[PDB]
Amino acid sequence: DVQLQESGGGLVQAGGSLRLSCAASGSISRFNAMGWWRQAPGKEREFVARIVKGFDPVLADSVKGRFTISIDSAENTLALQMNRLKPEDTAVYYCFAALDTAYWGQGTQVTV
Amino acid sequence: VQLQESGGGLVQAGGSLRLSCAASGSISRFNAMGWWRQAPGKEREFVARIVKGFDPVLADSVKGRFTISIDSAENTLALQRNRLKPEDTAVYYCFAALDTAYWGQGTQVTVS
Amino acid sequence: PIVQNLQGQMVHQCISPRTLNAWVKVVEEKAFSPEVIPMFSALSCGATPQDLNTMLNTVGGHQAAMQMLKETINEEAAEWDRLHPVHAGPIAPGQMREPRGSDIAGTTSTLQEQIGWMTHNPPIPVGEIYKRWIILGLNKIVRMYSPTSILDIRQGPKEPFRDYVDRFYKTLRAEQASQEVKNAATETLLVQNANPDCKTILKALGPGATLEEMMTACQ
Amino acid sequence: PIVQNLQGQMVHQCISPRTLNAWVKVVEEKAFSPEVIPMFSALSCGATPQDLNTMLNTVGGHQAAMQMLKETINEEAAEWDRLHPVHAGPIAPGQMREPRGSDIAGTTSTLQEQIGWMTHNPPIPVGEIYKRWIILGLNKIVRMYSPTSILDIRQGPKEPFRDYVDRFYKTLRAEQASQEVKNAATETLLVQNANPDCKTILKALGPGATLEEMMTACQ
Amino acid sequence: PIVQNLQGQMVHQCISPRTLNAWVKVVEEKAFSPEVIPMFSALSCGATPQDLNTMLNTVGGHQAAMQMLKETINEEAAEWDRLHPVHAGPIAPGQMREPRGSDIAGTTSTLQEQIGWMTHNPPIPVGEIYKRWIILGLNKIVRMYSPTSILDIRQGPKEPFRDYVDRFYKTLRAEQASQEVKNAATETLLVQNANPDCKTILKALGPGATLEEMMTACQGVG
Amino acid sequence: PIVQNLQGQMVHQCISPRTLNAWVKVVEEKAFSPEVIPMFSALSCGATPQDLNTMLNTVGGHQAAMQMLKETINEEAAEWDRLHPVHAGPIAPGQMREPRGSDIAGTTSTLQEQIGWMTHNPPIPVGEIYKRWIILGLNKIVRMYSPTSILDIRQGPKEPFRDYVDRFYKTLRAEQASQEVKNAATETLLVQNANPDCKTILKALGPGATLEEMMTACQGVG
Amino acid sequence: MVNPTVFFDIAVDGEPLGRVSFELFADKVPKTAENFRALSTGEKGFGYKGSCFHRIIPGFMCQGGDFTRHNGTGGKSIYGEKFEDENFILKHTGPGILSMANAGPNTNGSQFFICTAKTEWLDGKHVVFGKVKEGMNIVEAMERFGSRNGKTSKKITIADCGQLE
Repeated sequence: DVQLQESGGGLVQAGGSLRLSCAASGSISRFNAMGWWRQAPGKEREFVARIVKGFDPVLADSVKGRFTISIDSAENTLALQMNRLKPEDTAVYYCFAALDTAYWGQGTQVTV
Repeated sequence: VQLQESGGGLVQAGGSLRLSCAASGSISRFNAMGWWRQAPGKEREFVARIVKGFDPVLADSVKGRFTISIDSAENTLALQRNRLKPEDTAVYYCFAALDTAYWGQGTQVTVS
Repeated sequence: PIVQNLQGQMVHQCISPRTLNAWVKVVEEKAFSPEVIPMFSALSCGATPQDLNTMLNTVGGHQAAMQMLKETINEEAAEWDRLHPVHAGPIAPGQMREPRGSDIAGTTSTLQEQIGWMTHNPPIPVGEIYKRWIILGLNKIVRMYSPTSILDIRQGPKEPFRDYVDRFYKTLRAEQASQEVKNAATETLLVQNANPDCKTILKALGPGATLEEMMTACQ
Repeated sequence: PIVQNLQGQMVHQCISPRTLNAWVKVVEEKAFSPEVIPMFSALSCGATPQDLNTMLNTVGGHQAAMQMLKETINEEAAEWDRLHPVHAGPIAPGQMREPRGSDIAGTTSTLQEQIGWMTHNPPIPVGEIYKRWIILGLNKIVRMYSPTSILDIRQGPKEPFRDYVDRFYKTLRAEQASQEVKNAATETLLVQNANPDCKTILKALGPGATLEEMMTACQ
Repeated sequence: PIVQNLQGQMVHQCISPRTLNAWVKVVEEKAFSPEVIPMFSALSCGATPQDLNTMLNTVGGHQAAMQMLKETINEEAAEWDRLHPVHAGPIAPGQMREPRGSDIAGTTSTLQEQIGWMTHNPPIPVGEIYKRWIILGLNKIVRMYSPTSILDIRQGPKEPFRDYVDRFYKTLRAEQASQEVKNAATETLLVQNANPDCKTILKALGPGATLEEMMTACQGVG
Repeated sequence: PIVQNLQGQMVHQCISPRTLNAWVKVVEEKAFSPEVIPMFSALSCGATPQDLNTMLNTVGGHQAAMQMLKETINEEAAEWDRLHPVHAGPIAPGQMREPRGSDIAGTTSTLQEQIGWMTHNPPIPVGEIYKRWIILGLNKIVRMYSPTSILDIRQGPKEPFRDYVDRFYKTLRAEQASQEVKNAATETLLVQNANPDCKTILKALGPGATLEEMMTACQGVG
Repeated sequence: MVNPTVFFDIAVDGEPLGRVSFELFADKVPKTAENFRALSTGEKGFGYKGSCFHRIIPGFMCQGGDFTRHNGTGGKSIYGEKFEDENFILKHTGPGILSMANAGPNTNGSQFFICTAKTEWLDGKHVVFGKVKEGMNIVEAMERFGSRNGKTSKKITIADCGQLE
């Protein structure tokens, strides 16, 4: 089975930086698509980042100037580097990977 | 799937009225719908037609004065009778066409 | 046939092997279905009377129809001679003779004479006149070979309305080779010969019906 | 059709046996699938009104569609006459007359009249105008003959996503060809009609996904 | 063949691969059925004598007919020489020699000589004359190879009237005869050799029935 | 297309029935196998934007690929407009307007405008540019539709070595990659994925064996 | 019911040339007039002062107003570029007509052309929103720094703009 678990979220001051990372079992090159969504209490699940195999990374406009998404196949992790964090960015962030069906992590809380 | 006519009653000359026909299921599923009437003595006369994808056609003795519309939400055929005359007095039956002709039960309409 | 070449002048060209085979084959495969009359007219573009006779003579079967066609051509030739009799006299050096009915049909005319008439100023279009006579004859043959009278085309209970209507206008097309009123019989027999469940639907449509609206209704 | 020669001059040339057979054949094999409309337009390049009528008349089956097409042409002819009525008067030596709706459709005009309009300076393109009306009519027929509503295209549980998308856009294409309008509906129903597990993948992909990204994701 | 060119001049052109293959195939499929003679004339439009000989020589089978055809050509060649003997003498620089029967048939003439005669002013159409002889020969072969006499053409019991009439006039075409014969024969054998179900109908139509009326009348027998 | 004419002038010619039918058939028979891209380029020699759109539009199936292809064209059209924006202004009598991305793709331009750009001096080759975008799009489709990764291409036990090698480089072609990749990959997977009877022979040949030598060496396994 | 006036002071390589007054026909095209007025006054924070005439074609027109790319590429409206063809009722009847430039239907921005001849082939394609009132002689003077291809031999700059009273 494919298992994912995020970590690295927490409470930080404004303007800081953070790298959330989602660890996946097996090799990440086996996945046909991976990405990041977030949902805050009272806020609807919002799409953050996506990386599809062979394609460039796509990021949402609300994070586009400030966030970056990268993949390290060496560490089998999906990284979302978020600089200049804002309070409106406060939410729980989830990773997903697509093989056969869609799999999701449990999420990590981000509080600015 | 059942059919039910409805919407008839009593109006004065020069008035306006809208007849409506209830169908089981959704009326937008039918390939054609329309209106007929039969008056005492006079032969059954065709009143209104709406064909799917086409503009509505109404019979010529009424064509310039009446308007017909359909809401699949209410399962009704809304023949709007404008510039009403005494000659519209008849029992009216509506029909809707789906690759089996279907008829309503009729309504007596008297304008004076 | 007679065609325009790269200079403005009109010159004769051999009938092509492609055209000859195409005509022979369409007759073998489609016989005298009504659409063959268009095909003949297009394949005989620019044809001399000789070329038209070549196309008809290369047909191997259907010799009953061909003999019927000859009768129609002979009938048309006599009417030509009656309305345009030939003015008799000695022919002036470098002037052409007047074409008779038999000259238009390519029976008594030479290729050079046919070319002379077709390229004269004003042109005497013996090729176009003969093609008209042939088409009048072919129309009668198509009608004779219509397999069904319109009155017997009736929709089966399991036949899609579209398939019945396809059959209906094909039969109508074969009778009188189209080119008729095409309206009185339609407002009548198409509904009466429809299937029972469809007939009720068509009757319910009311006055005025497009072909498009009725076929949608009966879908 | 009308082509230019080596002098550049625009001259009439007979419709070729290859084009006629190609059109008859494409109709026989593809019927009124949406893709036939491109083919007709290319095969009728430079066609006179006479040639377009020839191509349509050589079709043997589908006479219901052909009759619908005649109705559409006649409707377009009346609006042409209403928006561009014919100015009446004696024709001046070397002046040509004004085309009516029926002249554009090739029913009451001669080839010479058709050539005159198409080769005038400025040209009156009766061939291109008639082709517009015919293509408008053919578009209506493809929609009528579309066998399935796009709402009934649902991905099978074991159907590869690529094969489902092919079926989806084929149906959309028949519904009066591709457009930008077909894109508002596309970003919605393609996902809603996908199978369970793939729908989850497509939803997780987010908004603005390209076909390449979605098709890769569900592979 | 000899063709018009883009300018007015008459020039030689090689026989095309499409025509040659077409001729070989029509012979393979139709043999010497009467309709082959018109096809030959159309496929040989503008042919030189060389081209006509090529077309005939590429036929592989039917060598009895081909040898019989050669005999007919030789008979016509001899008659040509008798009616148009060759004037003997020294040839003047740049003048053409006179074609003999054998020159018209392409046996003793070169392509250049054949082109010379056909492009002269006035033209001596050795190609058209030879085609006449070949067609005369083919007519004899089609008649010999007609498989059935009209006297033996009788309508089958389940045969549609159209098909019997089709067979009747096809046989008449191979038999060729004349137009008087074709119209006397129809007024006679077509009714008597008809089937009895059709015969009763045709007899009931009365005198002066058109061919068209009988075929319509008899469309019920099936 | 635009062709040379008999004189020097460049004139428009209708797309031929032979080419259209040929394109439809190659798609039906070969779908989006890599060799279809060269055929498209040759069949579309001299094409106007209108002609290229006709060729693509006459394809009936593979509508997923066709819709994906439309997306790639639109991406390239937007980049064209960004690098070659249209200079706005009133148009001078007898001067051409500037083509936009959408004009090059034949969506908002007329045939006469397309001919005007292509026949200008200097010529603005809107046809050649559009063909570039279409070929870029087709390349992506062939790669997506490659059915097997080279990693999954392994020689069958009874498979002739030539056929395994044929399959190997066909897959590489769809995968396209590069020449460095094609030569690194051969030095690796072709030997390891070979059959064991062939593998022993290939191993025994030693280092530096040419592709030619291995195929000759392995012609015995059958 | 309103027909305001706007004035431009033109300079050539920094040397003053003259002042051109034009009246804008706001009674027929207020939306198109209002854009030009606000772009001419700079009241929105941007406008024509300092912009160049990028195409001057003698016997045709003088064009300028591209203050975002300075070369004829893109002009901007007070609405974000994007504004519509207001109407085509007015006709290009002669010298002094002021009309908007447009790459295509409904692609009007901040670029204008001043006709120096009657230009009937533009009728129905470009939108007439004003006319020269005084100083046509200065517009004619601008023509002398132009060429057939629109290239200017000297830099033509709009030194000032505003509303005339």
